[PDB]
Amino acid sequence: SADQLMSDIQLSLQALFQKIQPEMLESMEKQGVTPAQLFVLASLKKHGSLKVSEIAERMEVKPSAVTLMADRLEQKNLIARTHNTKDRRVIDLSLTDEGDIKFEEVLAGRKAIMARYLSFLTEEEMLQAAHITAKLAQAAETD
Amino acid sequence: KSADQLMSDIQLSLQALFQKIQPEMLESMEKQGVTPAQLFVLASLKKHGSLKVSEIAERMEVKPSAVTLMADRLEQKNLIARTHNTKDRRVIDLSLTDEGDIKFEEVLAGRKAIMARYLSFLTEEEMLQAAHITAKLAQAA
Repeated sequence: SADQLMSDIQLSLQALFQKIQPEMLESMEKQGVTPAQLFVLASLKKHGSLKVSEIAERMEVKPSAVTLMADRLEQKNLIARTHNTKDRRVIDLSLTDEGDIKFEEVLAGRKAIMARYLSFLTEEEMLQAAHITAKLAQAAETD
Repeated sequence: KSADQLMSDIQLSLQALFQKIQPEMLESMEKQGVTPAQLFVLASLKKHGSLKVSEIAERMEVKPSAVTLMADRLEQKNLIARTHNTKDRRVIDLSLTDEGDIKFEEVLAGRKAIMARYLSFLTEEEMLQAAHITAKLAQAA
């Protein structure tokens, strides 16, 4: 009965979120980074280098919004700006050593929080959860 | 894959899912003309009929002064009514208008459709596994 099943899940997800979101936010605030800054750091760990216009695009915000995130990060010495080799006028971002370390400290913090919940799963359920979340995340990236 | 790597892949899938689902739910609400704080006012009135500002404030764990601003704007939108309390007429009761009731159901339907879509990617078997897993994670901690 799909509708009861959706109500069960919604209630489950809503309780997990209210419980996990504050913990994530509090851990971030202590490491000094916001969700948007974390998003930039993660995009740069994955892609190595990105144009300011590329990050703006993925985040669906104005180039100027990213430039302010970049200012905050550069001031904390977590990223560097360089001129693009194809067009000197366009700005590339990349991680510094210190930014790589900061992205890793934040992520490990997030992992440790999640794993307190996930550790109540049996091995069968862990494997199921790996597969379902990966499949949902794949289908969602394709839009 | 080890147990700690699995928990690592799960985290990264959840993170990618959440960063798509959060903005979509927000967007759906912004389009409806209702903030998350306002929705909670509408939800409480739907569930209980009429409440004083203080009672709503207590349920939301925010200051009465905040709920008073929320009520003023909701009244302006014609989503709630403000009336005199029977016991003390200087105290205000809040209740839904039919427009507010409709708005509230529209917001709930918008959220349910966003989640029916993410889950339509799963088989029924997987749906049932996801329900059991989420239910147990919720009851554990």
